Order: sequence, then structure tokens, then C-alpha cells
Amino acid sequence: KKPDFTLFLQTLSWEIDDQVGIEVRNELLREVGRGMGTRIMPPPCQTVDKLQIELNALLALIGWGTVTLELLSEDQSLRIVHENLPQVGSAGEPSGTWLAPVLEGLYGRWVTSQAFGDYVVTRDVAVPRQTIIMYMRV
Amino acid sequence: KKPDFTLFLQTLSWEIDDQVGIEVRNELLREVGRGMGTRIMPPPCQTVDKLQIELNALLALIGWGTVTLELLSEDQSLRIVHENLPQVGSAGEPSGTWLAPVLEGLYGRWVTSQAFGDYVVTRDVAVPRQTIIMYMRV
Amino acid sequence: KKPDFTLFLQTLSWEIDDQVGIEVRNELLREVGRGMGTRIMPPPCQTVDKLQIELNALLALIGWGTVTLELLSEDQSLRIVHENLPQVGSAGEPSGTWLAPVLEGLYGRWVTSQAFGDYVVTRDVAVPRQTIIMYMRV
Amino acid sequence: KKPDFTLFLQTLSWEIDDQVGIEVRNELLREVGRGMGTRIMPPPCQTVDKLQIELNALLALIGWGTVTLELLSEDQSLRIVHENLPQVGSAGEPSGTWLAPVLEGLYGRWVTSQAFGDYVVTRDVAVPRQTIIMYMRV
Amino acid sequence: KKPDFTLFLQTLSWEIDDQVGIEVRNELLREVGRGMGTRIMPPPCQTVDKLQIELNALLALIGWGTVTLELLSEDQSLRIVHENLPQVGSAGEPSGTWLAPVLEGLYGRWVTSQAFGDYVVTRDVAVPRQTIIMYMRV
Amino acid sequence: KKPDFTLFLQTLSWEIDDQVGIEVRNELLREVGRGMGTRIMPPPCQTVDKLQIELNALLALIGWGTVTLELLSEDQSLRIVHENLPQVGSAGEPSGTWLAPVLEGLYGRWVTSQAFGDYVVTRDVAVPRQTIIMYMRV
Amino acid sequence: KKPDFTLFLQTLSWEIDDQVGIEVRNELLREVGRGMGTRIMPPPCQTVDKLQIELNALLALIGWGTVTLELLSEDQSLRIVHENLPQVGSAGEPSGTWLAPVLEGLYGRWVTSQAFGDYVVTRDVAVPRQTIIMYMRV
Amino acid sequence: KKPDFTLFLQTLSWEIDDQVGIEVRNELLREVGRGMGTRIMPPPCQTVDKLQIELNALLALIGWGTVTLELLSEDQSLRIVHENLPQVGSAGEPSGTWLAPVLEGLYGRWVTSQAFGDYVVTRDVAVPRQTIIMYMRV
Repeated sequence: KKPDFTLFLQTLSWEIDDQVGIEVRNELLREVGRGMGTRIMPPPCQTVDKLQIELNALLALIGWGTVTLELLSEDQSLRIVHENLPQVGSAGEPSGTWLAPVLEGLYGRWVTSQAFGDYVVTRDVAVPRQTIIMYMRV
Repeated sequence: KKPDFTLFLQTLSWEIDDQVGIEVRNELLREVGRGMGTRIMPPPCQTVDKLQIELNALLALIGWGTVTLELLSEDQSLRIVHENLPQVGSAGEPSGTWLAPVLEGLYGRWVTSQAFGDYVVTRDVAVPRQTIIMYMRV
Repeated sequence: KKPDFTLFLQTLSWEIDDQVGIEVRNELLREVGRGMGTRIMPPPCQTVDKLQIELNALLALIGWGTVTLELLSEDQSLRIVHENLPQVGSAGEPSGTWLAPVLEGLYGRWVTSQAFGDYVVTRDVAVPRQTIIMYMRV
Repeated sequence: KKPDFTLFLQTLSWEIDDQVGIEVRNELLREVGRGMGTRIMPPPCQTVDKLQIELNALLALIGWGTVTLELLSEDQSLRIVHENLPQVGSAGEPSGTWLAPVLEGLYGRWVTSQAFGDYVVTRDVAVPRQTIIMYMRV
Repeated sequence: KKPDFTLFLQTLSWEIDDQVGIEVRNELLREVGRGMGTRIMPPPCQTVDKLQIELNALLALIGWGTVTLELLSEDQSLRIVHENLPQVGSAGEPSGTWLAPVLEGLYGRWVTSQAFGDYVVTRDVAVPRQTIIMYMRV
Repeated sequence: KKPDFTLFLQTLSWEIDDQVGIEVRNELLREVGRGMGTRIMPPPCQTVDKLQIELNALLALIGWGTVTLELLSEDQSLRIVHENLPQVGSAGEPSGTWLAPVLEGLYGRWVTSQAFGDYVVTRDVAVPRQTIIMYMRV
Repeated sequence: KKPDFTLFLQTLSWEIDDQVGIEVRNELLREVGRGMGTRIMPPPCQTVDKLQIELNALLALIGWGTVTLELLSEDQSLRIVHENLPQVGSAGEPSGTWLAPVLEGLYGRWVTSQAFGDYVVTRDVAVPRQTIIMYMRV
Repeated sequence: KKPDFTLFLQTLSWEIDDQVGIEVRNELLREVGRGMGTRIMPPPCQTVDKLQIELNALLALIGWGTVTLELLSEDQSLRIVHENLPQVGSAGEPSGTWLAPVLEGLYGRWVTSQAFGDYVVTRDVAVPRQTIIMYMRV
């Protein structure tokens, strides 16, 4: 049987919350996501739709959900909607969204690598519990 | 598709190794294992064989390997052999054995709860890479 | 192949119904559920939403369905709705709901352990066949 | 996810052991196996090898192990060896063999229905833990 | 890998259609279904709902679809609706319904064995392609 | 759930054995195998090793065991060894080998299509029960 | 674990696009599909519905989607709608439809082999991304 | 059902062999492997054992086999043994080893990126059919 890490991640999340706090762990998770973004990378794309397809394939390779990218031309900003985020335990704000900084760092690396190449990710916090909305503005 | 946490655990292990060190993370993993031992517990058993069967069933519930308990009557000690440890990344001493303190804390809780009830676990470090030997002496 | 226990449970349910009756088996199933509640426990939670999120994870660990907790503030009561109950045979009132006292005991243990800690479970009998409604009042 | 009944069967076995005893439950399990033998039946066979093949197919239909029949011509007896019995908990004599009377009743029904048709089952208790040997004598 | 018999059944159906005809094969399939009804039987039930619940479990044991029984009290008839029939090839009237006499014989045996015990099955031929309606009148 | 045809094939084999005999069904199975050989074909190969590699891929596409081809240069004959033949029921000579004429026709078509192109298959009857040996001589 | 060829196909598609162009690869894919159509063929059918059923069974054998055939009697043309095309990378016009000439050649071979036997396939380019419409006119 | 690309790869391999030759396709496959090595990369390692563990994890992520690295200190060379190569068709020298240049380029990229960083891969052609031996010398 393939090992299951859900209970281990729940206990680790509770222990990290009780130990360091709710602000250092965000930076730690962002760094973890940035490091994860180095192992798997998308090919260089020229249009938003191709980038969306490649990122969806990369996410389906590991099964962490689906992504939707939109380009707001009012200020040339990027809106990213992530669906079916994995749920571990009941920690985070709101409860169940504990792996959001990981997505922030991962998407920042993936988009800045190619779209454009000078942006910063800021999480925007009736959407479902597992839906994460982020903005990519210069 | 069920989410896969292997790459996330590898990156997290590397980051934790680079940040805190190789001694604080051992205590953190021991605390994580002790907390994990509270969520699932075996029923109170009277003999070593029944304890072995119950612990094997509990391990197979999550798929973290197999266990073998044997009692040394020379000093009434307990020897625990764990097989098929999950492997994440290449961190630990030796490489690949990163989740050993978790097993130490888990087995300590499981055995001390019931055999006897006053023991301490100390890791004993041509056995395979994924085989861990621990001792339970008063 | 993993063993299948459905036919065995159907035959056992029929035999137990034919032997002891329809009132002793309810107490037996309640005791079985109370004993099951000792093997797996949820972490201590402070709010109803966190309790729901944890109980859903424990239920999904074994695949026995889904739970929904709600609080009536009129008399500070708790309403629990369980969905996708396992079906074995055609025994019970109504037919197919044979494992309801098990849920009663399990939920009583899980909630009383932490919400509050002084409550009793009483089954409330156009809802589907596999949906069970229970009340937790002092 | 398909429901898992392993923990439920372990708790039920412990409760039944603590409630009635270790002799009434044997008769209950024999009756359960006899009732189980009525739901699934093998076709009428004329030779021992065909009976073995049909019983192996029937067992593989549910995944309860493998069977081997051999005829002792000294007293026209039948020896049955069952392998890979399902293991639930740590109850029974020896530990892990809790569903042996079920096999006794099931095999008695299956063979007596057709080989011959006048025999009784008596369990014969360095074989493995999950191997059960039974004898069919008139 | 578990063997696949779909192509073999398609070729066999074509050959049987080309050899004997479209009337002898119906009797052959009815006899095959009647023989199949002996290997697996439902427990004796007293009401229509319990019979439906037991037959649904029996069908799900092999995965041949779902059944729905309803009693017309005008002439004390029984109407059976079968859904999700297996499809092999493109033979039968209409195309794809090649295993209908098997269901006729199987349901006749299953119902007549217990509801009542004196009935005959006659196939009633905007329903989907895989839906079969049968009547059970004395 | 994918439908299971094992019990249906067992009942059909028994009925066909009881109805026509043990010689007409062999011709029927040979014709069925010859028709099956038309749906799936191997690419034209020049050497025996390439033919073996292709035939193994086609067999694994449906999971009907494995094949091994040898060329005896004493009289330019071909020896074919088939392993892991599917087992249905207990019919055939010997018991358990009911789909051997299907293999005869299938291999005849597959080899004669390309090796050479003028041969006839004749079954050669301490090898296991599911191993079939055939010869391909002009 | 069964090998995964998705990333290999993505890289191969990108390299082929960068090397030969966007017109030679179409002929290459058409030839590949025509060669694929030789390995697996449907049985000769007389009506459109039977052809549709057989082609759907053949497609489900490999899992490449679903097909729908409909005959325009105005000019005796055939319209083919293919659903759930496999997606590899982000190449093709539109992005994601890289295996369309393969379907063109495959369907041309399959239909022309039997409906009628003199037709040519021409791709017709608010339908979804993975839906392909083709026409079969003389 | 997840799409299967085995038949497509076999037909594509045959067509590429028939069109360009047996020398241009080697360069094409090497370029494909080099491009594949960019999508997934191992973390920078300092010792051979850690590199072996990381490469094995990366290979198991896609299921393309296992790797074994060993350093000859006579001339500081590196020997790489790959096991369980995927098999498509019967093309290549020897038959079945069609994807060897892909592994050559992939391993060259993976090792040269970090061990050392100045090496070239040259394939060394009673080992099994799917085992490939490569050398990494400056």
C-alpha cells in the first residue's frame, strides 16, 4: 500500500501552529513553495491560454487541483483562481486553507519565470472553502 | 486523483534542515509522533504476540510498514524492528531515514500506554536502509 | 484481493435478529460503537466548524460517509446529519439502517469527549434511506 | 470509497468475547457459516479435482483464501487445507484465527451438499498462523 | 491483469447468430440464466422492498446493473425495471440487448423461488437502450 | 463497476457441454478464435524474435497470458508455448482448459497471416495446468 | 507502475513543431493514424447504428473518447462528432488539438473499409475544445 | 479511463523508422530527452548516494524504471545501470530498446547540471533486454 501522509501533515500543522506562530510559518510555507517550483517547471509560453494549459497539466501531474488565469487590461493585472485545494486538518484562516502560501510562492515562480517576468503575488482574502484567489500586479 | 505529498515533504525536509538544524528537528519530529500516537491507539493487550498483531493492524491501516517485537529476558528489555519505512528525499542519517524520531515517539506512546508501562525508547544506530532497530529499556 | 465482509455481515445480522431480538442487539451495537470510538479520536477543538472538519476527516479515513453538525441556539442543542451510511442486508427499522446505534455511540463518544462535554444522543425517527438524524441535548 | 469493516469486526469480536464466552460464539459462527453456504453454492461435481477447482473459484469470488482437498484412501477420509484466512483483531485460539467455525460450517455445507453426502467437520487443532486443517469423516 | 472477455463475447455472439438462428439462442440464453440463478440466491423475504434491497446487493456483487420492482394491485402483477445492462457487440433486438433472456430466466428463478411462487416472465418489447422492462403475471 | 463474466462463462460452458457435445464445441471455439484473430492483428514481422515481441504486446492488450515461440530447424517446425491461460469453470480435457481451440485458431491466423504463411496448428496433448503447447508444421 | 508517456509526448510534439513545421507533421500524423487503423478493425456492419456501437466499443478498448455518426440524406454525407479527445501539451490549432489528423486517418480507414466504401475525410474547422467535427463526402 | 498511448507509439516508431532512417531519429530522441530533462530536475546533491536516491525518486514519479550509479576511481568515470526500461513495439538495436537515446540525453542533463559538471554520455552496446549500461567520462 502507498503510504498516507494526511494524519502526519495534520499533526505537523498543529505542532507548527503551537510552536512558532501564525506569521513565521507563512514565510516558511512560501519558501517551501518557491523551492518546489524549482523541481517542476512549465515550458516557456507566449500566450495566456497556453500558459493555462501547461499549468493545468503540471498540476494534474501531482493532483493539487485546477487553475484559471485571466488578464485584466484595465491595469494589466493577472487574476488567478485555484480550485480543489488539498485539505489537511482544520488549521488556517479560514479553516482548511493551510497550504495557500505554498500556492502563492509556486505561482509566483511559475509566472515570473516566463505572463511577463516582473510581478508579485498578493492573496485576496461567497467563494467555496477550497477556492483561492490571487492577484499578480507589478 | 488523490493528492500526492511526496515532493512537498522532500522540499519541507530540505528547508527544515537548512533552517533550524539537525537537532531541533529531531525533537520536533518526536513531538509530532507523540501527537500522532494520540489519534490512533491499540486496545489494551496482555501478551507480546497480541500487541504485535494489534500494532501491525494499526500500521497497515495507514501503510507505514511492519513491526516485530521481541522480549530479551536477560534484562527484561524489548526490541522493536520496523520494516518498510516510508522514504522522503535523501535527508537524515543515514540518507532516507528522516521519519525515525516519529516512529520513536509513536512506539514509545503505544507501548508505554499499556509491554509494561515504564520504558524509554533509544534508537540503536548489515541491515537494509529502511530497517530501524529500537530498544525499550527502563 | 482484499477480503469482502458484506455477505458475512448480512448473514450475521440475520442470525442476530433471529436469536436475541431487536432490543438487545441495539445495546450491543451501541457498545460496539462506543468501543470503536476509543480506537480513533479527534483532536480537541474549540468551535463547531473545526469539529465538523475533523470529524469529516476521521469518517473519510474509513469511508463510512459524511457528517454535518449544526447548533440550535434556542435550547443550545446539537443536530447531527449523517449521509451515505453503509448498507448491509435488509434488516433494521427502516430496512437497510442496521448500523445506526453504532453511529449513536460513536458520535456520543466523539462529542462528549471534547460541542461541550455533557450530552446524550437520541435518534430522531422525506429524508433518504441512508440519512440519519440525531439530537444531542443535555 | 468502499466502506472498510475491519475495525468494526475487531470491536465486535472483542465485545462478543467479553459478553457471551468462547463456546457460544463458536456455535453462532458455525450457524453464520451454514447460512452463508446457502447464498453461494458450487455446481454438482463428480471428482475431487473438479470440486477443488469450483471451490477455489467460489472462494476467489469473495477473496477469502485458497483451498486444497485430498482424499485419504486408508479410511476414505477427506482432508481440507485452507490458506490465507482473513485476520481480524487478535482474538481466537490461536490469536488471529477467529473465523474458523465459519469455514467449518461453510465447507461442511458445500461438500455434504454434493465428496459424498454424509460427513462431519472436525477441526484439527509448524503450519502458518492463517492455515486451517479440517477432517471430514463419517 | 484480470482477463477481459468482451471481444470473446462479441465474436461468440456473432458466431451463434450466424450458426443456429435468433430463436434457439434465446432458449439457450434462458437456460443459461436459469442455471446461473442456482449458483447465487437471495434469502427468503416477506415484502417487496426487502426483496428489492436483496436483489440489488446480489446484482452489485457481480456488477450487472440495478433493479426496481413495483407491484400493480389491479391484477396483482409485478413489474421489473432493469437498468445498466452490460453491452456486448451490436447484436440483438434492439442492438446491444443480447443478454435479455438471461435476465428473464434469472429474475424468474429468483422471484418464483420465494413475490409469491407462481409466475412467468414475459419481456415487454422512450426508454434508454440498456433499460429492460419485464412483467411477472400468473 | 466493470461487469464480471466469469460465472456467465462457467454456466455457458456447462450448458454447451451438456447440449451439443465435446466435438462440435471444439469446432465452434476454433471458429470463434479465427474470427477473433481478424479484429486484432500484429504488424508484418521478418524474424521470430520480433514476432514474439509483437504477439506478447497483443496478448497483454487483453491479458490472455504470455507466449513463447521457438523454431526447430530439424524439420522447420514451430513450437508455441502459452502460459497463464484464463480458467473458467472446471470443464475441458484436462479440467480448467476450455479455451484451447480459441488459442489454436488465433495463433494459426496470426502466424499464417505473415513464421512463413503455410502451416497448420495441432495441439500437443509435467507441465502446469494452464500451459498449452502447440505445433506449427506444414 | 504503468509507464506514463504524457511528458514524452509533449516534448516530442514541441520538438516536431520546431523542426519540420506545421504541414509535414499533419501528413505524418495522418499516416500514423492510417497505420493504427490496420491493427484494430471493426466487424463489417450494415447499418449506421451498428457501426456507431462497434466504433464506440473499439474506442473504449483504448479509451480515446466517444464517437457519434449521423447521415445527412440531402447529399448522402456522413457527419462524425468525436468527444473527449486526449490532450497532450498546448500545441495545435486550436491549442490542445494535436492528435486530430490521427483521428482523420483512423476514421477514414474504418469507414471506407466497410457507411459505403468511397469517401474522403475533411476536418470542419461554440463547440468545446476537445470536440472535433469531420465530414465524409464522396 | 486514462488514455493508452502504446499502440500510437508503436505505429509512430515504425513510421519514423521507415521515413527518416536509423540515425536521424537517434538525434531526435536525444533532443527530446534533453528537452524532457528541463521540465523535471533533481535538487543539487553533494554525494553519489544522494544523487542516486533523488534520481530514483524522480524516475518513480513517472515510472520509467530504476537507476544505479557507481563511480570507477581508476579514471574517475561514472557507470549508470538502468533497469525496467519501457518497451514499445519491436524496433531498435536490440529489438525493444527504442527509447535509449532519450535516457542518454536525460541522464547527461541531470548529471552535468550538478557527479561533477563536465561529462559526456556514451552508450555501452548477458544483461537482460531492458537493461541499459551507459558511461560518463570526461
